[PDB]
Amino acid sequence: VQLQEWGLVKPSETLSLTCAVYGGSISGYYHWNWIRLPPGLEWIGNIDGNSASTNYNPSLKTRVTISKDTSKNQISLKVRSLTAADTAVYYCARDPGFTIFGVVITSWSGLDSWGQGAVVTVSSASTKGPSVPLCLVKDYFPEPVTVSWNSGALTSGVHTFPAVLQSSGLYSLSSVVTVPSSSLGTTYICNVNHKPSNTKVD
Amino acid sequence: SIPLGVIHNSTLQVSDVDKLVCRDKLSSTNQLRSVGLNLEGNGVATDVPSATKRWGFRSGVPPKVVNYEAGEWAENCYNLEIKKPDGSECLPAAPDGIRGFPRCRYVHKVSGTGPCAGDFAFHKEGAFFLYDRLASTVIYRGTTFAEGVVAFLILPSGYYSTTIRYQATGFGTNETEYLFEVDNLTYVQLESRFTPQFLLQLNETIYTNTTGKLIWKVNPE
Amino acid sequence: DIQMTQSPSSLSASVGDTVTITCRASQSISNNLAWYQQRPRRAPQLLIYAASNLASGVPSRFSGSGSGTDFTLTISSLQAEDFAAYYCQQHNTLPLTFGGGTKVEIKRTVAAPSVFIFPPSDEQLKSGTASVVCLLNNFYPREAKVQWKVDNALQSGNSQESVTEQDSKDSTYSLSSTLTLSKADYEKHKVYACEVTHQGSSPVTKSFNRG
Amino acid sequence: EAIVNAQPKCNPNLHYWTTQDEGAAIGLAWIPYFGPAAEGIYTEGLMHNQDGLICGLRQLANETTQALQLFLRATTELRTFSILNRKAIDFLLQRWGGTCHILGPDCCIEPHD
Ligand SMILES: *[C@@H]1O[C@H](CO)[C@@H](O[C@@H]2O[C@H](CO)[C@@H](O[C@@H]3O[C@H](CO[C@H]4O[C@H](CO[C@H]5O[C@H](CO)[C@@H](O)[C@H](O)[C@@H]5O)[C@@H](O)[C@H](O[C@H]5O[C@H](CO)[C@@H](O)[C@H](O)[C@@H]5O)[C@@H]4O)[C@@H](O)[C@H](O[C@H]4O[C@H](CO)[C@@H](O)[C@H](O)[C@@H]4O[C@H]4O[C@H](CO)[C@@H](O)[C@H](O)[C@@H]4O)[C@@H]3O)[C@H](O)[C@H]2NC(C)=O)[C@H](O)[C@H]1NC(C)=O
Ligand SMILES: *[C@@H]1O[C@H](CO)[C@@H](O)[C@H](O)[C@H]1NC(C)=O
Ligand SMILES: *[C@@H]1O[C@H](CO)[C@@H](O)[C@H](O)[C@H]1NC(C)=O
Repeated sequence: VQLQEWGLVKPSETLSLTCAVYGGSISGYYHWNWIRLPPGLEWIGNIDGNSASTNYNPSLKTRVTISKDTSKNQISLKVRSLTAADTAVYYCARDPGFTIFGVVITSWSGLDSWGQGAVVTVSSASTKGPSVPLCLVKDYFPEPVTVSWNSGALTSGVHTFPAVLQSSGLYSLSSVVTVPSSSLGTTYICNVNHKPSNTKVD
Repeated sequence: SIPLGVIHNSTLQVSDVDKLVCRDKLSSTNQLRSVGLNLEGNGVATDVPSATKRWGFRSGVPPKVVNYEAGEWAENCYNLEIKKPDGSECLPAAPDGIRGFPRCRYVHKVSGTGPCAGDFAFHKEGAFFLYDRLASTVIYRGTTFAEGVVAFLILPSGYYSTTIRYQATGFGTNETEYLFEVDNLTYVQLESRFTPQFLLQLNETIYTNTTGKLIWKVNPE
Repeated sequence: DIQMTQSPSSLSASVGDTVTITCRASQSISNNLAWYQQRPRRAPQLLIYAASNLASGVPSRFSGSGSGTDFTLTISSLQAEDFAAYYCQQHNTLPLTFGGGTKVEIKRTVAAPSVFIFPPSDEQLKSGTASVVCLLNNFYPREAKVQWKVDNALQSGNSQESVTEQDSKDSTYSLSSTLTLSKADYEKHKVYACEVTHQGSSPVTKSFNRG
Repeated sequence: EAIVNAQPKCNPNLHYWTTQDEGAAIGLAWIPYFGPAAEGIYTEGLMHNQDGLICGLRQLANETTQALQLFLRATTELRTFSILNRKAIDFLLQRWGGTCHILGPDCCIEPHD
């Protein structure tokens, strides 16, 4: 049913991103597309689940390759194009079209389910660990960062601010939550997980 | 007699012996398709206590089977292994060619005993028991099936499931006592207020050693 | 190849108003279109398919009609959770073309920014680079003016401003102005103030001594 | 004639399963010894409720059940398959059962030339 994605990438390198399809067989009458959105949406390519008919975008003639795998039920995408403008967020999603029990009226309908999300930063900068109280998470690279309060049990009132890139290149944000003044001192702790560097902070 | 549905460019319409026009064109038998749809899409009750209320035994009626080429993915299927209290079976063995329903998510494997005042078990509401591309009117012993109906149309580390074992007492009667068999020595009671995902969370904590058979009862909040 | 443009780029409306988004096409298209919604910090969702049908799990207030070259999406009785970017989509042609996502903004009565100040931490000052945080929460509109007063000195160039999007439930902004400097220029001063100039009585200033 | 969804609920999305009669995979894939098992012969698919089709479909099967049930009680075939081929021939008979001409609605000929 739902889709999850896996994925910094050095220049001229192949950004290997896989789109694993959970809760459903990958081999079917559906299509599978790749979508991205540069900061300030765009269709990348389409691969037919059945018969392996891969179709791409004119602007990406010799710069995109989409492969499928039925064993692991995943879909990989390699980007050898060192365009340096592809530093955006990517997504994968299916579109069942209008398939009346094999009879394919049109194989391009609304994309029903999408992926969880995957951020890519095409840049030449070594990945540096984060640094977390007030809790402010600053001096980290690359983005993004997931901050959870009380292991996710605290969601109301919490409002994390966007990440601003310092002059030193390292990003910096702030995460502050409003709690009753009577509860201050009676516990609380911010839980952070930086998957790019694989460094948990509590 | 039997109505067919010809899909016309947006949706379907019924046209049969009385209704025919030159606009429709059937150039090959591939356009004809018999579709088997599950009863889940109609909003019927899916738990074991209510599903068994729609089945009953009856003698003197010859069973009949019909083919359906394509079917819908079923979430809750049923597999009965009922035997009479003396020890004899109640349902007939699945004949050759008939196999369990292909796509199921929660296969409710009921294993109990009942009076079985009849030869075959039919559907009280008239729905069919869906099997592997075969829609029958009875229940076959130890054979996974799904309730549903059939139509006829004219057209222009992998994915798996999980079975659920049960222990019934007095199957097919107004007085029936169902039991969830989490383990051979640890079983819990059931009711219509239990969802398939809830039972999946039971083993998640039931942990399936001289306590013997233990009957349990849940009182959630 | 086939081009489609969604207009207007910017759009602001109050809760309860009816929004109308248009998406023209360069080439003719059949009754096959789609509309998508993408809330901030969330993956996109399917809102409409085939230009007329609602997706699974969509409230019955996203009305979409049109055919041929000009299509239209209508949101009756806009709500606060509808704050998102809405894009266009093509069908029955290649390549699959999108449109310029129309960013939706919500209108709310002027709110008072709850100003807070957080002096640096003992761990944040041990490395040698202390940082002060001045939080503004639940104010509308986003127009604000936050300045730092470090012992009467107007701090400039060393602050990092960051405004968030309108909250999905509160429909309001939140500003986090952070002043980052070295420990050398930090210990040389005692009081760290932060004044806020907002439309909604007088500039509020929050200070903090050595403590 | 149209169809009205009289069922209590309707699942607009129809996750279906069917067989690919032309899943060739030229080489050695169609051999029963080397082919799939009884479980991997299907190919799934999804059908959105476009223009009330899926809800209008779940009612057609609930209504076909009556006429289909009487048809099964009549025949003695333990397994009935000719139902599809029955309507296939009746369609030809309805249009070519007797004589024909371009004179009325019984026959379908349009010789404009
Ligand atoms: C095609 O689709 C239609 C539409 O769904 C199907 O119609 C259904 O046909 C069956 C056939 O038997 C009927 O069974 C009888 O149902 C009544 C209950 O009906 C009331 O409740 C309905 C459901 O509400 C509950 O259940 C659902 C799902 O489980 C839940 O979601 C709900 O929350 C509830 O818990 C409800 O739909 C009915 O609606 C009424 O109003 C609408 C219009 O608003 C009408 O269309 C309906 O027809 C109806 O008037 C209604 O509120 C049971 O009480 C019956 O039980 C006994 O009596 C039956 C009739 O005699 C008998 O057949 C049973 O065997 C049973 O016998 C009992 O009584 C006997 C004495 O009379 C005793 O001798 C015996 O021992 C026993 O005690 C029965 O189960 C459905 O009601 C009917 N539903 C509808 C909506 O029409 C149709 O079946 C489908 N076709 C096929 C082939 O599947
Ligand atoms: C759908 O049917 C209408 C009926 O007039 C027709 O005009 C239209 O072209 C059809 N759509 C197709 C054939 O794609
Ligand atoms: C049930 O839970 C136990 C945990 O003790 C586990 O060993 C077993 O595999 C589980 N079985 C199922 C069917 O979930």
